[PDB]
Amino acid sequence: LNVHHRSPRTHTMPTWVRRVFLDIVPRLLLMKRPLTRAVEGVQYIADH
Amino acid sequence: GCGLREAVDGVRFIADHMRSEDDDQSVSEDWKYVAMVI
Amino acid sequence: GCGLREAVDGVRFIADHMRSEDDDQSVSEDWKYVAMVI
Amino acid sequence: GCGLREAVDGVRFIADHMRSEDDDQSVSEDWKYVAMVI
Amino acid sequence: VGKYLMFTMVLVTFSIVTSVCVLNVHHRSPTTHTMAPWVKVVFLEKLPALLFMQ
Ligand SMILES: CCCCCCCC
Repeated sequence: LNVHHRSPRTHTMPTWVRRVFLDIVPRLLLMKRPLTRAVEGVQYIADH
Repeated sequence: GCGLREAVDGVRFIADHMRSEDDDQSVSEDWKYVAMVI
Repeated sequence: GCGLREAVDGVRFIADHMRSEDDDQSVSEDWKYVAMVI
Repeated sequence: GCGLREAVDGVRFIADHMRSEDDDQSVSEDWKYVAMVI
Repeated sequence: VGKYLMFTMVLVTFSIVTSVCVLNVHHRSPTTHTMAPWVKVVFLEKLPALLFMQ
């Protein structure tokens, strides 16, 4: 439950965690993953 | 000039993002319906 | 004419709304982090 | 020609819709504050 | 064994109180609370470093 509620706002995922638990263990378990103002506003929205 | 191209690109990105979100939400609702049927 | 001014004002208001939403989300996440520290 | 008018109408509609959402969120937060005071 | 059980019940009661306080802190937003500057400087800079939270 602690691992499940993790976000970039509080935690960083180690590379080894990513590699292990998104490549090997999932495979070993037989579970496979599937005007200036206007343009400034539009750019801010896209970036957001 | 470049402002118009950036604006069009941003609008297209917004439209694509909402389309993808709608598709995801629809698949989730299909799963909820399957659970309801069971 | 008036259509352009209305469109620009609406785009600006949408931008301001999104910035306010980001600010509020950031403060909420700060509170969450404080609870995690405690 | 009509496309620009349709886009202006859509932008106005989006802005009005987000204004409405903001008003509703404000009222809900007022009710939450009332509960916390009680 | 009874002494240990008593001690642990006292600790768990304290934990329940602390968990109520932690939950109260967790569900805070600008619409209802304002974060004091001391809260920031302490809980987001100093104490996290002491605890290796980064
Ligand atoms: C061109 C304005 C788009 C605003 C999208 C907002 C989605 C929450």
